[PDB]
Amino acid sequence: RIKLDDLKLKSFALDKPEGIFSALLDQGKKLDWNQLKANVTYQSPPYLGISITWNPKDPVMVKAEGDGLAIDILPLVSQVGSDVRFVIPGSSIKGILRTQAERIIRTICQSNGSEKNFLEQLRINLVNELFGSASLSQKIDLGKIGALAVNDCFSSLSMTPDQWKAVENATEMTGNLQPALKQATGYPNNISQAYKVLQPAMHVAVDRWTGGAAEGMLYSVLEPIGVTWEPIQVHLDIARLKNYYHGKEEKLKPAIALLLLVLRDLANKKIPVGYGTNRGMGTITVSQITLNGKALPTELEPLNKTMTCPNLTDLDEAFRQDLSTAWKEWIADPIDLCQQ
Amino acid sequence: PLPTNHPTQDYARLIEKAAWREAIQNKALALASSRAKREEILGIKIMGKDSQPTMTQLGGFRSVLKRLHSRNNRDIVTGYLTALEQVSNRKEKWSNTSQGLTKIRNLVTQENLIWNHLDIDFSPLTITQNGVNQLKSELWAEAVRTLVDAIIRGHKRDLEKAQ
Amino acid sequence: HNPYNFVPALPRDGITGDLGDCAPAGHSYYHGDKYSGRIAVKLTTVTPLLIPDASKEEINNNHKTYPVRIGKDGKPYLPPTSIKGMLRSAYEAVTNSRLAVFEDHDSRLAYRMPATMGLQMVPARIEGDNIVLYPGTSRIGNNGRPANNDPMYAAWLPYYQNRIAYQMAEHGDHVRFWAERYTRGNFCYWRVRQIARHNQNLGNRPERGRNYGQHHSTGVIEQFEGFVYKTNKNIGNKHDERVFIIDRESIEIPLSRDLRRKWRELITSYQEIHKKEVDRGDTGPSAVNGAVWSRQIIADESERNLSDGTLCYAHVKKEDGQYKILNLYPVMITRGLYEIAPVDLLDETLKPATDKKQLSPADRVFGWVNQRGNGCYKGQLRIHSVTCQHDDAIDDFGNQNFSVPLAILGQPKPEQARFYCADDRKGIPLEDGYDRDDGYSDSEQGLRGRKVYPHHKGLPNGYWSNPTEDRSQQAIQGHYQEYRRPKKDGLEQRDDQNRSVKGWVKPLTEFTFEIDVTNLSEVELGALLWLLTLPDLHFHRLGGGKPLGFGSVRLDIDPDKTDLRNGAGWRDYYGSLLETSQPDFTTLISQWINAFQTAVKEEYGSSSFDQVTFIKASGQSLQGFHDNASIHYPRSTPEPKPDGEAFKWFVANEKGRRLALPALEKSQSFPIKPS
RNA sequence: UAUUGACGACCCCGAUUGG
Repeated sequence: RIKLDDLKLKSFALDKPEGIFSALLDQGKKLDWNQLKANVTYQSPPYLGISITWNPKDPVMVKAEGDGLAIDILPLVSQVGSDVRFVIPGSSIKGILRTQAERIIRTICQSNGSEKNFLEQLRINLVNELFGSASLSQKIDLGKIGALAVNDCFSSLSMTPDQWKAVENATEMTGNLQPALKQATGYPNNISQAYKVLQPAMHVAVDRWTGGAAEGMLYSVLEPIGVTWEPIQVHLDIARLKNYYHGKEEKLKPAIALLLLVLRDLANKKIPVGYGTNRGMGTITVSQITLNGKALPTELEPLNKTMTCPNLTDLDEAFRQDLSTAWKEWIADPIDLCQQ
Repeated sequence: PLPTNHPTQDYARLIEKAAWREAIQNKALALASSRAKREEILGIKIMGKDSQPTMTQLGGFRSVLKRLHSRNNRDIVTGYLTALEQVSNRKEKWSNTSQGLTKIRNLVTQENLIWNHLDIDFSPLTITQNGVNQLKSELWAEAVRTLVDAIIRGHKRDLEKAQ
Repeated sequence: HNPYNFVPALPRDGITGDLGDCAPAGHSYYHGDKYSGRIAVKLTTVTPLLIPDASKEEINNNHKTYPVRIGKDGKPYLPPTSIKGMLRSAYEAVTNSRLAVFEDHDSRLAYRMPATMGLQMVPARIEGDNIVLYPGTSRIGNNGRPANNDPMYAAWLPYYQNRIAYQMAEHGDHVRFWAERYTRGNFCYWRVRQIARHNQNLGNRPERGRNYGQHHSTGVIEQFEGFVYKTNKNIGNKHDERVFIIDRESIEIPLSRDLRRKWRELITSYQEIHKKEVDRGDTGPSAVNGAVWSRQIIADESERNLSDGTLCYAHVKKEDGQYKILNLYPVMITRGLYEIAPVDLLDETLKPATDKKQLSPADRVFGWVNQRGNGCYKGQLRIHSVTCQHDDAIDDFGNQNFSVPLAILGQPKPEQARFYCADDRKGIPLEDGYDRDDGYSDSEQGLRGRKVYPHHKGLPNGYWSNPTEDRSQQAIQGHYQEYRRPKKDGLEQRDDQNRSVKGWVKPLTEFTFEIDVTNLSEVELGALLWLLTLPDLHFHRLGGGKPLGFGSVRLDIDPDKTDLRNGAGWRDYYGSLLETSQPDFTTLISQWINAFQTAVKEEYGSSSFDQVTFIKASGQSLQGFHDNASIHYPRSTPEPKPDGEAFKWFVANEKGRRLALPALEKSQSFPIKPS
């Protein structure tokens, strides 16, 4: 994603002498952008915005791609302009959503993946259209771009780059780590507030005969227990789906229905995110989902809503019943719907 | 050679680096191809089914080595190895290597040793006055990363044959 | 009662059905025949719970202090991993799965001979490539002891007191010497009287020596020649060295490779175990005053190899009239190795899993990683949403500067064969009275299995009250205050051997967590719910300090917040965006428990579920011992005296009745005198 | 024939996929 700022237009009347010499020597007539912007309404194409407001319930992190010295497991961080921030990559949110989407589809079909290779596991109906498939020329191309997109999500907290380097380069959990965490959390005066944000923790494997740590199995995590996160932006290209369904806007309904099921499970905490999901991490609360459709087909207009019920009962029952009908109709014959 | 003050010397510098980079990548991959050479440079070898050390131990080191952006970062790699060496169980994980912990320390510290191993006649690949020393000091950090990465990857292929 | 026991891990050969090994159910979809959903679980504590935050620990004189770990809302934070490891180990027990975490255990463990065993050592050498024996004028009795009250095989060289000088001789010296027969108590020996280096003249015969106390002279005097096997002053009351007498009758045996490996391995044990103490420059074993290191442990690997002309004590017996040699030993009373490495006593089906097909039930439910190669599986279970329900759950005893000192959490030491070894792979305790050697001794031996810390049933009311007071000297209702480190000279023993804690989570605090489960079979789900519905007074064990009684917890289910359905019931749920009912699994819960129990009965061939050994033992664990005997680490004295010389109960046990650690279900209590 | 006395902490991440 990219955005344009500081837009300047320079004009050169190259049909006439003042223009051509201005181009050669006087660097053009300035024009203001605001006048021309007023002349046209911005004609945004059909899309649905999905804003998910959430926080870590248990600690949430993606593992940094290399172990520290003082702390073995560290959160991933990314630069954001001047500062570093913790990050969950969009690929991770996309992946967990795709996983639950696939699981639901196969569950309804009672299909199996135990015998397919990994690539054959990915390729199933509706998720193929939403999340896309690899380009694979077959005597026709099965590959198409995923109509669903997800943004990177960053911590509300930020740090200077050297402050985080002080954590990565720390060596003693009782020692130089504690200044660095007090600094990095922005509580240089108060260790307790620092450790309400980033809390180091120790783990051990217990030998079943002896008790106590199994030799070498001592390790530690920097759990971001208190790091606050910005709302996740999921962005659905309704237009791209309409192409995949050859304009049959009615046939959008089941894929939209699946996506609401994916979000329903997400809001029910059923989808963990990040590292350590079976080991006391990754479970998230969703406080709010904001659905923002622009230039929708009229039968989908009730999507324009804000939801705080995890069961999505804030969406109109008649609309949910409509989708539930089209969903049950597709369940009864789960054709490759993107084939006209 | 060009005189250092010749106006195009800045442009020649771009050509020098590009030619050196590819030559380094090739010659590192040549040396990674030999199971004796991996033992000479890092002490990694295959013995029966096993690798010395275990692949995970290479992967750990490989993950650290990517922080070696510039020669001053030899602190980090030396810091890692000394922290590794202090833990006896982790030290002995590198037993049955050829001196591997010392070989890595040397390669990371001795400015000459990377170039001694790669053994590239840079004379046909340089044209700037003092270009050789300018570029060796420049590229050192990348030569290390290229060589160790090549060795670890090439070693993995021979492990799969034996496994 | 010893504060730990074992549930016997049964070897699982021919276990079929779901309790057997199987390909995993997998994550790809909800199976029509298997169950998934969310279980709500409430945990409440019964004894206080320790949850030390090592990230906040503090150090004085290398004594360590820990505060209670707290979360972002300031409540005590309970790591769900710590819940997981609790539940998993209990689950591994009641399912009798593979044991998920097994460390090295691949070298033979070491032990020490009793002092009686020295009386059947004989002086020995290796000549070229044969061992040789030098019983000399003494003759080897049937048991290996010097026969018929004849004198000790080696002569005794006074060396640290009544020196018999030529400068004092050294271990390599080939020598000629006079000796005198001396008597003491039950035995007699050749006291060296005068000595020369071998090439020199020994000179005239000495005469009637002094009665050096109970070492009484005889005036029976002899001439011998050979070698002085001087070691060092390696115990405080060592008076003498010994010397080997080549001058007289001798025997030889071919040096077996078996005796080579034993010597190498034993000397490896000596040299490596003490490495740190020598390397920091200690002059002798810290465990006793005055002594200095025995000669072999400070020597080089040249001592570790068994080269020509090196000298040993050898262990030999007369067997069918044949003098057969069992071992070579550097010292009369020796360290030794059991003949089998503990890993080799464990059944291959119980060892940590090594392939994707042999995943046992706990490995499938909780997930597994191969420690030796490729292979892994994501667990079918997630614990999450841990919260403390109360607010003031942390027992700060009154002010944050207080901290209670807390016993001695010593390292486990599986060298104690009569505790850790099993006489059969069904986990039968060893027999009492036998020597140590009987331990890791046959492949048909086993290991005692999964260690468990029984509940401290029957504590007195207010045992945890006012914890900073050293009540440890008072048997309040017959129980001494056992968790508190006693005071010495009326002050706190903040030593480098024990941790101290700023507080604990109070008993009767309450916590919630949820368990997410996926694709459980009816047997696996039956097992899990059984652990969560145990009858009253059964408790799980959690956190640290479990030998001291900390962290005992009650688990039960919130049935209205739980939701479980089979795969079909989820197809109905996913089949519509409109709301739909849930099945009342609370009608089925008892049925799944019975489904689990019947699987246990059938595969482990036992007439009732409650008399399967590991089930009975686990229940006995979680219910705790019930003869109202106190639970504490072994010690010679009923009162926990401040020094805590727990070891002398073990030495008393060794010379005494030599009890083994009871079978857990037998609930036997150790006698305070193991004589 | 069985005596001699009393001390002491430990583990620091492990295994794997690297296109």
